[PDB]
Amino acid sequence: GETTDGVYRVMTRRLLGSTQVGVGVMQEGVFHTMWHVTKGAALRSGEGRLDPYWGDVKQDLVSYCGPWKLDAAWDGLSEVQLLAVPPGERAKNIQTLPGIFKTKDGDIGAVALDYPAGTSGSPILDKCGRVIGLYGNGVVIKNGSYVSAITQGKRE
Amino acid sequence: DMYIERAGDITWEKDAEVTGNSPRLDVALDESGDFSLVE
Ligand SMILES: O=C(Nc1ccc2c(c1)CNC2)c1cc2ncccc2s1
Repeated sequence: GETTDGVYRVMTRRLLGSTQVGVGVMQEGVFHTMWHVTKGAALRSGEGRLDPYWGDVKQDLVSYCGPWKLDAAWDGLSEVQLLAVPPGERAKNIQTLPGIFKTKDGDIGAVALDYPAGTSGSPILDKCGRVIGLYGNGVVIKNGSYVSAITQGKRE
Repeated sequence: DMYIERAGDITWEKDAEVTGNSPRLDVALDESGDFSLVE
């Protein structure tokens, strides 16, 4: 099916009508999304089938057709853009300055933007347009809003 | 059964809507990939 680079919606027809469960990135012939979006299941692109290739529930990442290709990293200083693809709505860039998730294994960037759960897998970009991570895995704060980590994989 | 649909090009947009704060939070990540706040 379609293997052109870009951002894609992950849809299902199992529930009522057509429902958007997430988003993903196509780069170098590899589809990249969050593990909780697909649960490692196969995907369809027109008449073609995309089989999982690599995945990890702890990182909450999965790649299809080949190994993880995205290796750009947040520089710890600059603003970034979330390329939000909300259910039933057009792709939209939103610029923000990331906060920090401080963990026992190191710091990670975090974006404080709230979108439907079906927006999980939407890429976060640097000023060169490079994908520095995916949106959709984080935490709920005092008022009930979400703060997502900038989740990035490792390019072997 | 899941399927994918193209939604756009991956590019930076000059003069996009600029919003959102930058919180510094203490978090923990468990074996199931779930984050939680440590207080
Ligand atoms: O529940 C979510 N994410 C998630 C689900 C299941 C699992 C993980 C993360 C990682 N381990 C398995 C949400 C993503 C999200 N985005 C914007 C606003 C609200 C939400 S809630």
